[PDB]
Amino acid sequence: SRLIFEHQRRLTPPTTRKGTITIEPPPQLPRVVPPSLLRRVLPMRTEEVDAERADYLRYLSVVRDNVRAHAAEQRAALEWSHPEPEVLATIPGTRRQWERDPRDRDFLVLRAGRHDVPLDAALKVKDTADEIDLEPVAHSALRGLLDVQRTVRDAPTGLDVAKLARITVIGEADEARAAIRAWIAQAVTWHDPTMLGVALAAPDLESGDWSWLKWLPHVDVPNEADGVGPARYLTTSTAELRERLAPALALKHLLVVLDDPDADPDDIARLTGVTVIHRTTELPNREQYPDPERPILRVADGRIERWQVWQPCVDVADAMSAAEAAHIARRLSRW
Amino acid sequence: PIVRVAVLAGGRLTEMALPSELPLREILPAVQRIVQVRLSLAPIGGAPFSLDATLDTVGVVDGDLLALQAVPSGPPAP
Amino acid sequence: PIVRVAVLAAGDDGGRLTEMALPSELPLREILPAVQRIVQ
Repeated sequence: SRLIFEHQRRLTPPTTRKGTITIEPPPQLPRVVPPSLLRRVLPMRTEEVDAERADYLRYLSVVRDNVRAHAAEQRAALEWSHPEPEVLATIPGTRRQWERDPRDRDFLVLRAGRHDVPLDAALKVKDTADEIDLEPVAHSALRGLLDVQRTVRDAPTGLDVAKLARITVIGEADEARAAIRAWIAQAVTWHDPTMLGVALAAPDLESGDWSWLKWLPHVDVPNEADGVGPARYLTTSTAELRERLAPALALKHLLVVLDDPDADPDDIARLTGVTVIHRTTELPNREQYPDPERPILRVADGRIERWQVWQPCVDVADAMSAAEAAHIARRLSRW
Repeated sequence: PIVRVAVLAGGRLTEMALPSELPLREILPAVQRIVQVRLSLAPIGGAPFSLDATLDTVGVVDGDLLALQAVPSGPPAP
Repeated sequence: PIVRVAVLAAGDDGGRLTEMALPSELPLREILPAVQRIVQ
């Protein structure tokens, strides 16, 4: 029925030299004596301090170039490991499909869009002064540097799921199912179908809606045919999906999604990593400062605005379409 | 033993499962009653298959695109 | 209602041109696998 895949090694994109770039503090406002016309009318004065200013600014330029190289490495890696939700149509073929392993820094991380990643490198200066006054035209430059070259511009974000255990989106219907299908495909595509599992419950499953999990062998079961479908956990009842997963519930990671806002949300959990996803109708208003785990997510036009006290947390969201996911499943069912 | 393929009508491709080693004289009414002169199955922009060929020898596997169009007058158009 | 078109792709050394006949009224999102398999 299906072909065979062999565990060819993963390729390595050049990682980050995650060190501690250090910057020398500027000079210390050298005291300038009065010009004194008497000894200035013949035809440690400004010339020397200007020379020193120029030297420090040159040094600063060099450091800026180096940190930009580091930023280039970082964006290169992050683009390599979370491509845009169209290239993934071509990935199921080549030797990079199950290229994610539990030893690798990117594991069970699900891309959702592009915004400012804070440049994991250090950027620490060794300031040792007790409010001594530093030269104005150097300190100004260093300060104006340490704020714009510290955060990478729009970069592939990460909605990691290895330490969330619950995701609950809020907002319009299909805008939600978009980001959901998006990162759920991005998840299944990179990791061995023998390593992580997914579950579904929805009323109109086979209508161009959640049907598309048909050809999915990530939703599979061990030792069961179900006639045509791998496991076809794809259902409409909640506790029924639980029972279909009750033996599978026990590490193969589990990803249970629920297109139903009602029908007893939070009824399996609340375990040790098995993640639940549930689209909700409406929000809490005074949540007790939601834990970074099991958080709240609102879907704007192109934002995925987190819930904190609105901290958009994504400025351009990654959205998928239904038919695209359909063609994804179709292509991937081959190997 | 069974393969689920994307079968075309005039679009509205269907999601159907078919045997692996069966002649097509019987799938042709099967597909004419599932999604819908003689037709035949083929890959998109690929030469139609022999109506008594087997789906496992001509190389059809889960995820493929199988179409419904009339039968040519013999040459394969290489 | 198929149509008969010619396609061009030049990435390795020059290119390759060869005709085809692809069914109309369907999203290219599914033909692209075939035409990629052909000329490459």
